[PDB]
Amino acid sequence: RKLCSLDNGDCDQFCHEEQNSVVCSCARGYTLADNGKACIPTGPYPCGKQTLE
Amino acid sequence: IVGGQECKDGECPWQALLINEENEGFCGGTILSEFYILTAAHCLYQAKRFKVRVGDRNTEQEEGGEAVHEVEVVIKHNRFTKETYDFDIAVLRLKTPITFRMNVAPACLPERDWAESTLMTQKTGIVSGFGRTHEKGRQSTRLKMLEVPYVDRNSCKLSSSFIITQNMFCAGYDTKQEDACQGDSGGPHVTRFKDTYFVTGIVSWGEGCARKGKYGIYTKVTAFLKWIDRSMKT
Ligand SMILES: C[C@@H](C(=O)N1CCC[C@H](N)C1)N1CC[C@H](NS(=O)(=O)c2ccc3cc(Cl)ccc3c2)C1=O
Ligand SMILES: [Ca+2]
Ligand SMILES: [Mg+2]
Repeated sequence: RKLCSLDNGDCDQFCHEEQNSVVCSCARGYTLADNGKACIPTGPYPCGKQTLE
Repeated sequence: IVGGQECKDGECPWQALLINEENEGFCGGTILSEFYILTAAHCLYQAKRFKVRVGDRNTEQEEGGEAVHEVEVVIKHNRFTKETYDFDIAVLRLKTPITFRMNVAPACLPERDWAESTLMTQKTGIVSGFGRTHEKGRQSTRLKMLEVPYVDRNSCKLSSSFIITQNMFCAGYDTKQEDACQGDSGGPHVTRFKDTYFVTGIVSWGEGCARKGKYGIYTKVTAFLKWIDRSMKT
């Protein structure tokens, strides 16, 4: 197992293999962090999260 | 939902409920955005005039987090057929935007390839709704959820008395007494990935509820991701 096949390529969300390298991305309403892997909610009530307040 | 457990506070915020003229739920839906609901095409023939309720967990009393929305446009897939239940999908545009709050939030739409290789290969998904708690009983006054194993495509084909098309998938248990049921139709099937829930199916049909040798049949959301995107713009 290599790239996206090895632990989702270390991505929080979507993983794509572009020219033999991992590329991560996020659902609408999130922005990719500076590390190019984590997904950061842009505002309140982002999709897919159970509500706490 | 047969078996499973109650959705606790904030646990199933993407659940929507279609209510008839008497303010009684007859089907479910999934919140996709402030203006759009995902549901089943076959739910549209189960009532003439209907509205959408969000934020509810107990239909016996109004605690204050519930909100009702009228439907502006009904977008039914032009290929739905009552004979096979193929293309069992619809999108609803609301007149007023949903206010996200405790128990009210959208589920995430995944990308096609990643969803098929990574979400649908997980051990389980989660189904939820206000439907019956037993095949012959009354509808549940409490919102319930249930973890359902993905079922091998070949095994499902062998078990079914009706054709399983490429627009459908199977989930649930061979003999264990847990399944979706009447009234749950149109509701969410979601898959968890790192504490984030993505829509993976729509409650569609079953030969009764939780029968031996029988599974639950869900509309495969990945087959309709482009169609959904197009419906949310026009
Ligand atoms: C076979 C199918 C039927 O009559 N069909 C489908 C095949 C084609 C045919 N024209 C109609 N049936 C039989 C009756 C049943 N209705 S139900 O209310 O018990 C029901 C509804 C939705 C369900 C969803 C899941 Cl995931 C699991 C169990 C469910 C039970 C139902 O849907
Ligand atoms: Ca209530
Ligand atoms: Mg069974």
